[PDB]
Amino acid sequence: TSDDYVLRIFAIAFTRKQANQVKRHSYAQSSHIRAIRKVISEILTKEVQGSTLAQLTSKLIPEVINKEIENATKDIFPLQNIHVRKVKLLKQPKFDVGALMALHGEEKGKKVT
Amino acid sequence: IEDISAMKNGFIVVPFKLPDHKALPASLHFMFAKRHQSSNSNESDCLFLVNLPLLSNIEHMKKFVGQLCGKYDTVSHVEELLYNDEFGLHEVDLSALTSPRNTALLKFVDAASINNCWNALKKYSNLHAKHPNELFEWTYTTPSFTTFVNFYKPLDIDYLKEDIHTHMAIFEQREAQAQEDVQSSIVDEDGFTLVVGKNTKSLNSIRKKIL
Amino acid sequence: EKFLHKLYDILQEIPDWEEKSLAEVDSFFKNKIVSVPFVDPKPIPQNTNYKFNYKKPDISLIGSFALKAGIYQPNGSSIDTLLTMPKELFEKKDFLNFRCLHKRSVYLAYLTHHLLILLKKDKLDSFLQLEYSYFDNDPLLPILRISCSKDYNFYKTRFSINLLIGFPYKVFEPKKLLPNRNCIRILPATPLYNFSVLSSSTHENYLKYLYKTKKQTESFVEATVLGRLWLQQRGFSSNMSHSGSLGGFGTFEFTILMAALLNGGGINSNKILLHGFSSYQLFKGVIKYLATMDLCHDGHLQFHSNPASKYIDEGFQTPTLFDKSTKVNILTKMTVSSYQILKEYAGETLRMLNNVVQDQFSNIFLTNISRFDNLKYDLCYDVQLPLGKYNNLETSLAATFGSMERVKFITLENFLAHKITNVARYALGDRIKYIQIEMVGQKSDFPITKRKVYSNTGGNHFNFDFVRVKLIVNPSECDKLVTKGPAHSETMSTEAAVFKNFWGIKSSLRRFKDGSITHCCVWSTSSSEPIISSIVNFALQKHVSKKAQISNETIKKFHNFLPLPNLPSSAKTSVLNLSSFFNLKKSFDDLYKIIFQMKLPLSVKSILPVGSAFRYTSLCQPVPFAYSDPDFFQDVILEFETSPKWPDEITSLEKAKTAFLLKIQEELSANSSTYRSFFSRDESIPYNLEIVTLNILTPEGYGFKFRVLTERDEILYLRAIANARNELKPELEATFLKFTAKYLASVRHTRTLENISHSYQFYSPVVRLFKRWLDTHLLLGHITDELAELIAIKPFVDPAPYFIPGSLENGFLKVLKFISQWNWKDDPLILDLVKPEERLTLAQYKGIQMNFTNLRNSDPNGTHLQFFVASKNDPSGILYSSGIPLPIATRLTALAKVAVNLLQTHGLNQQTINLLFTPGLKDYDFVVDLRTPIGLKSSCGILSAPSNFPENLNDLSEKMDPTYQLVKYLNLKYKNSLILSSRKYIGVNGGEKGDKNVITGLIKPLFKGAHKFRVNLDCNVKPVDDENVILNKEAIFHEIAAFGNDMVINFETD
Repeated sequence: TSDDYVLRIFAIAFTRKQANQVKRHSYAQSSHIRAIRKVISEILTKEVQGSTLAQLTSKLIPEVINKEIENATKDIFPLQNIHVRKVKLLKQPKFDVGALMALHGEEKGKKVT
Repeated sequence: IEDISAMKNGFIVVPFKLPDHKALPASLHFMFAKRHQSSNSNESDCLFLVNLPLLSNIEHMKKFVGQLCGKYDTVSHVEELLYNDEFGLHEVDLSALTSPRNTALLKFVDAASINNCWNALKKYSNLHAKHPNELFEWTYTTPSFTTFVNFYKPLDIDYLKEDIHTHMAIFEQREAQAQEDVQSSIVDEDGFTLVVGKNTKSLNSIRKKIL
Repeated sequence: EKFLHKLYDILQEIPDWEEKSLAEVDSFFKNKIVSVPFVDPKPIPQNTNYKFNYKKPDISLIGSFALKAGIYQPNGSSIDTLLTMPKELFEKKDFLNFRCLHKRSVYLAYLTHHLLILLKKDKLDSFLQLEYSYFDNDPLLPILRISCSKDYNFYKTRFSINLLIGFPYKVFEPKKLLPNRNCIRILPATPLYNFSVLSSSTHENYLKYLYKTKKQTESFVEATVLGRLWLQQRGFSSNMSHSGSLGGFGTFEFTILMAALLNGGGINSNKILLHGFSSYQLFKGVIKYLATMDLCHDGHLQFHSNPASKYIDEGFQTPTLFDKSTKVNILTKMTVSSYQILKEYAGETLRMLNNVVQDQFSNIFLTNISRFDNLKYDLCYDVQLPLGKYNNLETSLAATFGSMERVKFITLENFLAHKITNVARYALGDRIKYIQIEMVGQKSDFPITKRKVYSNTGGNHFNFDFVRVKLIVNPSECDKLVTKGPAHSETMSTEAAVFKNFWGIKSSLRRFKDGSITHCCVWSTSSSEPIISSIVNFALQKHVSKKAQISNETIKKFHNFLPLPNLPSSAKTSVLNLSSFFNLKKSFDDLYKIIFQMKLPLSVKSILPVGSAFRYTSLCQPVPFAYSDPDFFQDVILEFETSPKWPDEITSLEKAKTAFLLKIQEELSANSSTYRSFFSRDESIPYNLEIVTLNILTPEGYGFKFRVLTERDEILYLRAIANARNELKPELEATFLKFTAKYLASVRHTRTLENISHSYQFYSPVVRLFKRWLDTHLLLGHITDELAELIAIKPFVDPAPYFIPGSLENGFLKVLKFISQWNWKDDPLILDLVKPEERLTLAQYKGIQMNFTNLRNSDPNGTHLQFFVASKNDPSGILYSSGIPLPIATRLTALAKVAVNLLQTHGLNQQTINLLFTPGLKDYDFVVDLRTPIGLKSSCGILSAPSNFPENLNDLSEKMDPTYQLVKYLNLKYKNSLILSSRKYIGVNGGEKGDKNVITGLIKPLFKGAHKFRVNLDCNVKPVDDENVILNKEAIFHEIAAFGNDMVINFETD
C-alpha cells in the first residue's frame, strides 16, 4: 500500500451465461481468461497503491471495487460472482500509536488515599 | 496634453473627467473609437472602442450617446454592443473547440446614426483641444456590497432544472442525428463506400482519427 | 618557527631559583607586578611545610602544528609549547592535596615574570600581548597565552602560543591517579584532579605515539583535519564541558581515538580501522565506530599507547577510553549529555553519508550549526541565578556545598552545573531527549595581575551571569499530561521514596481505569506555555534556589501568536490537540455513510476529502457554525462508476454533473432534512463556465463543497490539448495544470501529508504559524496553500544538518532559515516523502534533476517559473509553483533575508517577533486601506460566537467577506498592467474587530514607461504624443476607488 502494508489479494469470478444463451455451459477462451486476469490485477494494483490502509477498508466495505472490475470487463465477457476472496497481510510497517488513536477516534486518575 | 486631439493611426482620443474622491486630492479618462470595416452582416455599422471604463454596459453607452446627441443636436441610436469581455472568461471557446482584448464593438441602427455620432466624437476631440471643461463625465455603475453578494449568492434550483433539461434535450437530439448520419450507410458519388466501426458516432471524430 | 626558536633562546637564557618558603614567595610576587595565579583553594601557610623550586624544564611542542595537520584558521589558532618539570624538584609526596598544583602555579608565575623581564630586554613588547588563560577552560590548570598585535610580528599568521606546564613521565603513579582513587584527603575520589595531574605527567607520550601512528598511516593528517572541521562546524572543542559549556572532545581526542582505532577497537580487539584506508575510509570508520559503540553507559574502550585496543562491555558511567599504558581515562573532560549529543551527531552524519542518492558534503562539512541556539536546540529557557557570595550559598542554594562536595567538584561551577543537570533530567525524564546548559557569562581569559577570573555581575562572584538551558525535546512525549512515577506497595520502595522526596507537594497516590496503583503528579496544560515550562519552573524553583528566575517569553509570545479558536477550555487546550479535526472527521464519516447508503442509477465509486483542515493545515482549527472562515467549506471530490454512455461534450458533461448533483440535492432534501444544501457556481478553473459545487451545511456546524470528477473530464481535457491551436497551447496548458493541481495530485498530496504529519505531529502547528505570518505579509493571494505546505514540511523531512523540529519556534526559524539560504534560480528542491527510519530512487532522482535542468535551460532566470518543488507525487515540480511572479518571489526572498538579518543583529526578543509579524508596506505603487463595515472575528470564531445557521442562504452570503472576490477580479482585469495583494483571513488580520484590509498594488515597470499605441495594448493610458502613450494612473486610482467604493476608506500612492 501507500501505507507500506505488504498485502496479498485473492479475488474470484465466474463465467455466467447470456440471456440469449442456448448453450448449456458458459466457457470462454484462455485468451479471454488471461486478458481478464491482467485487467483485474491492474485494477487491484492501481487501486491499492493509490489507497492507504483505512482507505482500503472503506473501499472494501461497499463492494465497489468488484463493480469497477465488472464495468471494466463488461466488454470482454459476461461474468458473475466477481468477488475479492481473501486478504493477506504480509508485512506491517513501524509502530504509530498516534496514528492508531487517530484512526480509532488523555486520562487522569481518581485520587486514591 | 491639451492639443492632443487624435492619433495619426485614425484613432480619436476621448476624455472623461473624474469627480473628487475623498482619498485623492481631476484627470481625463481617455477612450478611443474608430469605424469598423468587416464583412460580417451583424458586424455592420459598428464602432471599434478602446480603453472603455469599468462596466461599460449598454445603459451607460446609451447615456454617453444621449449626452453627445443632446449636446450636438444630433440623432444617433445605439442598436447593440459586442465583445465586452473585460475580465476575460471567454478567451477560449472550449465547447466548439472539443466538439479583441480590452476592446469592444458598438453597433448602431444605421450608417446615418454611426456617421452622426462619429461627427459627435470629432467635435468632442475638438472639445479636448479647446475647452477641456466641456468634456463629459463618466460616472461608473459603482459595484457595491449588494453586487458582490449577488456574486456570492446561490443559484435558483428551478433555473438549474430548466437549463439542464433543455441542454440534455438538444444534446440528445444532435447526438442522435450524429449517430444516424454516421452509421446511415454512406456511399459516395462514384461507387465508393467508406468503412465505419461499431459504436462510432462522429464524422468529425473519424477525421480526427485520420489526423 | 623562527619566533619559537628565539623564545627557546629566551627560555634557555632564563635563570633559575631555589626552594623557598611562602613568605619569600609572597614577598617576591608582591614586590613584583606579577601575581601568582593560585588555583582554588589557595595554599594557606599553616598546612604547608614543603617549599618551591624552579629549574630548567624540558621543552617540546604539541597541537595540530606538531602533528603537521594545520589549516589556515580565519579566527585564529595556537601552537602548544610544553615545559616539563624536573623530577629532582619533584617528590613522591607532591600529588596529594594540591602540592604539585601550587608548585606549578609559582613555577608559572616566575616563568611569566622573567619572560616579561626578557621581553623588556628584547623590546618586542610594543606589538606583543601577554595574558593568562586556562588549558581548554581548565581553572585548575592555568597556562600562558602569547598573542600579537599589528621583526617578529607574527600577527598576520593568526597564531598564538600556548605555554603548557606538565610533569615528566611516570613521576606520580598512574594507578594512584586512576579516576577511582582519592588524593585530596579531608572517602570520595577526585576524578578531575586525577585526570588532570595524570595528563600533565603524560602529555608527551601521546605526542610520540600519535606521531608514530601518523608515520604508519598515509592519510592521518587529512582525517585529522576532517575531524577538526566537522567538530568545528558542529560546535565542539576539547574544552572541559562540566562547567556549562559544550566540549570534552576536539582535535586531540579525535586524533587519539583514530590511533586507538588503528590499534584495534573491536570487542575481539581485531583491526577494524585499517592502515590501507583513504581519508573518506578513515572518517567513515571512526564515525561508524562512534555511532555504534558506547563509551559511557554499557561499554567502554581500552588501549595501550605502547597492546591492541579492546572494547569491554562495562561503561564507567562516563565516556571511557582507558589507556592502560598510562592508566588515563581520555574523555574525562566530557559530560554524559555532551557525549550523547555527539553520539547522535555521529549517527546523523552516518545516515547523511549513507545517503547514496543525494550529496551530503555541503551539509556535513560546510554548515556551522552553532550560530543560533533556537536553531540548534528545540526548547530554550533563561534562568537568572543571583547566588551571591561564598557564605551566602548556604542561604541561597537549597543544597549544600561541603568538603566532599568540593572534593567531587573542586569548582563550584562544575558543582552547580552537575546539580542543575541531574535535577533537570530527573524532573523531566522521558519528555525530553537531550539537555544542555550554558552558564552565560563564563570566561577563560584574565590578565597577569589577577589570581583568577573575578566576576561581580549577575548577583554572583563566579564566572557567569545566568544559565540558559536548552533542550532537544521528545516530540511524542512532551505533551503527556502526567509525569509518571514508581508504583506503591505497603513497604515503601526507595525509588518511589526519592520520587516523593523530590516532588514533595506534587507527590500523591493515584489509581487508573485499568486498576493500576502508582505515584503521579498533576499538571494543567495551557495554550500559552507548555507543561515542560511549568515543570522546569517548578523543579528549578524547588530544589536549586528559591531566588532563581526561569522563563521563556519568546515561546510565550509564539504560543500567543498561535491563533486561539472560540472553544470551551481552549485556553487550556495545548498545541498537540487535534480534537476539532477529529470532530470534523467524525461528521465527515456521518455524511460519508449517509451518501454511501443513498442510491443513484449509477454507482458511487469514491468520495474523498481534500480539505486543508482534513490534512490538518487550516489556518484555524474550525468552529461549529463559524461559516465566515475562508476554510469553512472543505473541498470533497466525487467519483462515480465508469459508464460507457457519458456525454462526450464538455458543457453537456458538466451539465450532467449538475444534474447528478441535483439528484443528490433532491434526495438529501427528501431523506436527510436535518441538513441544509445549496448550489454554488464554481468557476475557479478558467474557460469552464459551468462548475457547480453542492454546498452542504450540517447541524454539527460544518460545511462542505461537493464536486464531480470523471475519467471523461480528463479525456476531454486531453482532447482539448490535442485540438488547441499552437499559440493557444500554453494558456490551456496552464488551465489543465491548475485543473490537475486542484483535482488529481491533490488527493495523493492530502493522503501522504496526513500520513507523514501523523509521523511528524509537530509539522501541523508550525505550518499554521507560517501562513499566518505570510498573511501578515499579504502574499497569500499568489502563493498556493499546498506549496506552502511543502515549504513548511521541508525542514522536517530534511532535518540535515540539524535535528527534527520538536518545537514551534524551532520549526519556524528552520523554515525561515531554509528559505533565507535558498536560491531557487539555481537550486532545485526535492522531498523524500517518507516516515522516519517508499524512498525516492536514484534513477528517478536523475530524471527529476534532468527535468530541472531542462526547465532551467528553457527559463534560466525564472520568468515563467521561479520555484522548483518536487516529490514522488510531483515528478514535474511545476504543479503548485506556477502562477507566481518574479516580483513576489524577490519580495518573499528579501523578506526572509531581512528576517535572518533581524535575528542575527538584534538577536532574539519579543520586539523582533513583533517586527517579524508586522507588514513592511513598502515598495508599493498604491496602497488602499479598506474596512468592512462589519467585523468578522466573533463570527469566524477566533478568541478575542455564532450558534446556528440563519434561515436565508442569501444571509449566509451576506456574512461572507467580499474583499477576496474584489481583489481577485481586480487581478483578472489588471493581469496585463498590475500585480495586487490583499489580506485573505480578515478574522485574524483585521485589527481588533477583524474588519480591516490593506490592498497593495505594484505597477509593471514595462507599462510604467511609454509604448506605441496598440490595438492589443490593453491598459488605461493617457497619450503623451499622437503615437506614444503613457499609463493613466489617476484613471486606475479612481477606477479602483469606484470598484471598492463602499469599502474604500483611504488610498495612498507612492
